[PDB]
Amino acid sequence: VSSVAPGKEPGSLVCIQAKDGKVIGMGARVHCGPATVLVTAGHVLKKGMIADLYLAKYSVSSKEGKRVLMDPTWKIEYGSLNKEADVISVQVPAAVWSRLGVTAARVRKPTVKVPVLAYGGEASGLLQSSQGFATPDGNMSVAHSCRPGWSGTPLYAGSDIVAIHRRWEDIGVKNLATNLSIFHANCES
Repeated sequence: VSSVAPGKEPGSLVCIQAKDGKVIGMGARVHCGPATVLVTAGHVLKKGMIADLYLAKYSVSSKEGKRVLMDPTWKIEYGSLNKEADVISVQVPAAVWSRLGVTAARVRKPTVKVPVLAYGGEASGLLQSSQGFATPDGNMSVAHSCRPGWSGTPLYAGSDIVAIHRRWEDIGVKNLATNLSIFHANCES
């Protein structure tokens, strides 16, 4: 488990913070057909129905975190709050991403066994990463050695994304992540 230098995480990665700064989940901007969407975990987004969630990302110029208030009425495209703990996506205005310097990533459907990095942590400027693999036959995982704020964070193959982190398994420090292949094919129509 490595400690990533400030602002050296993928350009598509965002923290999802509470009003006080508590990092409760992560997300990413992704290309979805002709637009982009925030993609995250359903259970992270549910929390913004009763309180103010904030999209945040570390600024290089300013040398500190920046945030923008999320609007619960931004339209959810893929997924559902009501009855699902799967992946969920949101039409975030491009103006929000522009303010946050977030660039959008692509969904790769891995061809061969490939290394993957997942990111999370306690502030936008103090993130950590975790290693593992993505194999075409189903299974994609990172391994933590020896936390719910990682919820919704992607598994990156370079700057492309292949899966989304649900949670960590009950002891063993292995990831259980949603394969983004149903998401992609939905996006691509």
